[PDB]
Amino acid sequence: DSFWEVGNYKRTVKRIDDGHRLCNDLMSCVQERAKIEKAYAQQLTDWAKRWRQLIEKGPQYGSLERAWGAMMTEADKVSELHQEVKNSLLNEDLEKVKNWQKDAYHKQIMGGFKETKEAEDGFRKAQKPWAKKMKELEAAKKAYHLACKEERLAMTREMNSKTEQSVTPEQQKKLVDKVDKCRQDVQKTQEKYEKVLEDVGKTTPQYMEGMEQVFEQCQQFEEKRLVFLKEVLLDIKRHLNLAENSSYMHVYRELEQAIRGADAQEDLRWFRSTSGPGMPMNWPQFEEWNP
Amino acid sequence: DSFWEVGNYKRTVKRIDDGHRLCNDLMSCVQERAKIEKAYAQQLTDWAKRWRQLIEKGPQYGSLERAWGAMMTEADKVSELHQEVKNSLLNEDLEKVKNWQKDAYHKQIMGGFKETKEAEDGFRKAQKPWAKKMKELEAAKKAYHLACKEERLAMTREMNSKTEQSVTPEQQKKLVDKVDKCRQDVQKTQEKYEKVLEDVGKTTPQYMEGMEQVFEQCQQFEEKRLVFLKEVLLDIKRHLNLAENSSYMHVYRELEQAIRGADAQEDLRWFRSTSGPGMPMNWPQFEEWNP
Repeated sequence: DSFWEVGNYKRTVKRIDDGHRLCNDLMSCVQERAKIEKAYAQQLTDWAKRWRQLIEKGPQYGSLERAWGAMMTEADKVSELHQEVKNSLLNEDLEKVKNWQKDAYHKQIMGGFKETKEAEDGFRKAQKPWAKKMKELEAAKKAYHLACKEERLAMTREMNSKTEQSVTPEQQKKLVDKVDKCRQDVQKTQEKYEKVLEDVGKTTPQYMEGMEQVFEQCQQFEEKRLVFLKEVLLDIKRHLNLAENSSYMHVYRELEQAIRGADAQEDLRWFRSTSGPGMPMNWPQFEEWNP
Repeated sequence: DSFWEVGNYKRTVKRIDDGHRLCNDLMSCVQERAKIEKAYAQQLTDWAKRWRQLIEKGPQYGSLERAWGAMMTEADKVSELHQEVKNSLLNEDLEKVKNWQKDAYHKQIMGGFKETKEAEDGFRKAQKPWAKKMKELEAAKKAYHLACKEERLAMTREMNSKTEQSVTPEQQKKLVDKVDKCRQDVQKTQEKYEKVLEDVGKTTPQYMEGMEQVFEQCQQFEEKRLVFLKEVLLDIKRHLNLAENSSYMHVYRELEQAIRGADAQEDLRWFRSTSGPGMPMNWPQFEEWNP
């Protein structure tokens, strides 16, 4: 069941096709993230844009309003970073895979891919001599095994020529003298087995070094993918990471900074002076008749 | 239109009610985030759990499979941190506001809140004397302004007693001698204006220092909210921040580390030895007749 069997080079071709196939799988992967990433962004914009109105239409006044309104914009700034992740994840990352797939592989309108077909042919052609000789070997194997079986079990009928009687050769026509040619039939057939056996062994190197050729070419092509794939996964990581740009870490410094900007005393004192006992007042005193 | 008017202390009571009202507003805010936060978590679990199958059911083999499978778990670890944010945001943060609201304010089955009603009464009672005296002042204002108007325009009809004729007082009954009592009507009425005017000015301090009492008590209560609110917003920030636990930063170190664990050479060499030219093989040689 090895690579060195009559036909099992197919998996190295299934690979090349699967090569182009993964490229597809991955692009879909980065896609289905972008959607999920963008899904958070839009809802952080929902909750931000929405609770900005609610807070900025009473009844929270003064500082602690701004302290609370700091949250609205943190959601916005974060929602921005995920929107960047998305715009990075699709416009840069995916269009690399898409572009490499296009450049590495080449479509054949009649057929799968030139890179799958060509490699497949090379293997097949190097296995052309072995293909035929393994068929000859098997015919020669049967030819000798079946012609041989006879001699062994058909001299059990030759020995019978002495059991009952069969004295004169009148009754022993080829009762015994079938095993003359039958044995030579076994021996002349064994020679073609041995002969085709040798031819196999002599041309094994040619079958081997020829299959290694097409295979080593498949490793070049496979490597060149794995190389590229390692890289793009690494690129996707950078892009997925919001700890890379301090811009993330900056946001939650502003939130705390703004939230410390609270000063309940000032808020209290404002409401006194604008809406309470601080408010000036025209104390009644005197009015005259005019007009 | 000041705090020192007949009735405009209402805004300091509208405040206290709005106090309990914000507590509600905020709890809803942290709620509608938790949902939105949890929304990302669940989809990062979707994309993670889902693309794990897809990758771990061919055709990606060897290292770069694990490199790619690193992403599935990063989504999981991140999705975990948002689930913590949520479980933190509701079980700890919201149940603080909910609990403080319950403890600070007290329901009055017949009425709004004891803290709104009581404060309202105190203001109203300190404005009981001013309320009445401002009504007396206004009656006294009209009483004098209307009784006065007469004398001025009704001595224009007294001067007429000399224009045409009206010699004997037979025709000048109270043609001229209405302005005798009419003037004294103006002067006796002006006295009650001046008298109620003084009473106002003397008891203004009592109206002032009495309203400041109930107001300074409203500032205590308001402050005690703003104090608590500043704190909880700060607590929500800590909880919203994934840059606080390195656990976030750790995840994207593991992803890069695992993704560098890729080694295309090993993957290539594996596929050779397990599925290619490396595979051992029983090269044809000889078979004998048995059975």
